[PDB]
Amino acid sequence: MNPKRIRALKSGKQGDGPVVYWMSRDQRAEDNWALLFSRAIAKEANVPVVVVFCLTDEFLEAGIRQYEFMLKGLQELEVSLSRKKIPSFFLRGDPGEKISRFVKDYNAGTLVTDFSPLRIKNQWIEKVISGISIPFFEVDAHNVVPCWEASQKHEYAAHTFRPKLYALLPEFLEEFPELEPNSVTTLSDVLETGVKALLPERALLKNKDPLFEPWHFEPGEKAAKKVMESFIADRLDSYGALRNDPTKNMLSNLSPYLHFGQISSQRVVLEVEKAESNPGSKKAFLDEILIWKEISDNFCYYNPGYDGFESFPSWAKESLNAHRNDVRSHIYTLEEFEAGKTHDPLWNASQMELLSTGKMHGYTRMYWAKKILEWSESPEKALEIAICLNDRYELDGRDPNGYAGIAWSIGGVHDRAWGEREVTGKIRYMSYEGCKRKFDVKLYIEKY
Ligand SMILES: Cc1cc2nc3c(=O)[nH]c(=O)nc-3n(C[C@H](O)[C@H](O)[C@H](O)COP(=O)(O)OP(=O)(O)OC[C@H]3O[C@@H](n4cnc5c(N)ncnc54)[C@H](O)[C@@H]3O)c2cc1C
Ligand code: NA
Repeated sequence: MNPKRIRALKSGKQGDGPVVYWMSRDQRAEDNWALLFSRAIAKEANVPVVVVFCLTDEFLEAGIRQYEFMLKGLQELEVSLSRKKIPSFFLRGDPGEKISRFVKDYNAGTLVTDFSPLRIKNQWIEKVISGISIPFFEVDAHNVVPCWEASQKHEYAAHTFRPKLYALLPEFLEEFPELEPNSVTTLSDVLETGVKALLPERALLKNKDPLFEPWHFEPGEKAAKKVMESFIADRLDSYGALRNDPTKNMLSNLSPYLHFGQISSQRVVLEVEKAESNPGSKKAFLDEILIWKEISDNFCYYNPGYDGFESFPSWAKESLNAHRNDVRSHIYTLEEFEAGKTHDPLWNASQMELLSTGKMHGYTRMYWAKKILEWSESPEKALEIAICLNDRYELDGRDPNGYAGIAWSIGGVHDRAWGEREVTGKIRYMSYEGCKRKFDVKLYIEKY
């Protein structure tokens, strides 16, 4: 149990009651670091361990596709904690007052939470810190190597981040010890009154039919593992060659589970490394889930304006500035972008998959975002529209990987300089003709 995963947020007088785990990002009972040290603090100090979840008031900022996915997984989570004699308490409201009152009411001893580099998580931390006197600990339960330990600076490329991370797997890539149960110590209602609030804003087709199709991804910790096992057994070997083909379902399809923390990324890395497949296919998968996933946490942790034009590289910021008011071929508003009413059928098909399935293919996720920069009056508007569409309709949205992906597509973050072109500038360019030579585009639009 490496202590480098644990960092101190506020020092105080150790309390008396149960050690409270404030779960935010890693919604799982197994392979969850944050629970293990919470039990370790509960084992080496002889106190009960409890888990507290906050149903915040920003859920209406998204759709019912994310709300119902998260609550269904929470339903499975709390029955797994009951089997370990670990009670789970769910609060409705802003964590700044909910967490502080819970600690005082239950006389909690030490408060522990998992790590998330998002601005919203930080906002909740400051309010909680000012309202509590018990020790406050935080742990990186989402990354194989701690975000502050992989690097203490913003990495400008995957070229420089890869050797740094790859030098610390032997230190941190280790197996998970079993969850020790406590010695001795409704979700359906909140879901019902919840969806009744997001119902009038549900995405719909013309006549009356909701566009979302919820049978593609079953939520829950148990369902996440089955997706992982199916990916290793059936899609690992062909991943390297079929990574960039949207017409084939050769991806791991684990992003909604990883974003909600229903499955640990370290468990995925452990199973894939022990699995035997094509070496190029394996190295391609490990790069995506280790290098590119954890560099997004670094990007958001060391760039406060990660969702702004200020976080772009200097070469890119100058390049788009020289091409700021170049006469755009098309200019589409947010609603035209949202409903999929552009002149590009390939982009329209990408939005259709986003609207219907809630998870758009990774290769088209790069064409989709970069094309917004083409048909936006300014790069700031383009960054804006991409974030709004991503965080609203993506099951894996509102994630550090999302903002790093948008920054990569629009601002060239973690990329390099390419051929200068109008409007887009020096940013990497993806053309519709270029996609025709890479995969069968006609099949993509036909399906969506
Ligand atoms: C504009 C944009 C928005 C995105 N939105 C999200 C998002 O909200 N949440 C999210 O987790 N990923 C996001 N992605 C990153 C990437 O598209 C997804 O990781 C990947 O498509 C998820 O599908 P997968 O896990 O089934 O495929 P896989 O090829 O299997 O990827 C496996 C894991 O690696 C991660 N990953 C894969 N590609 C990237 C990448 N370019 N950057 C960072 N991580 C990656 C994902 O965590 C993923 O689960 C976004 C990428 C871009 C360019
Ligand atoms: Na906005």
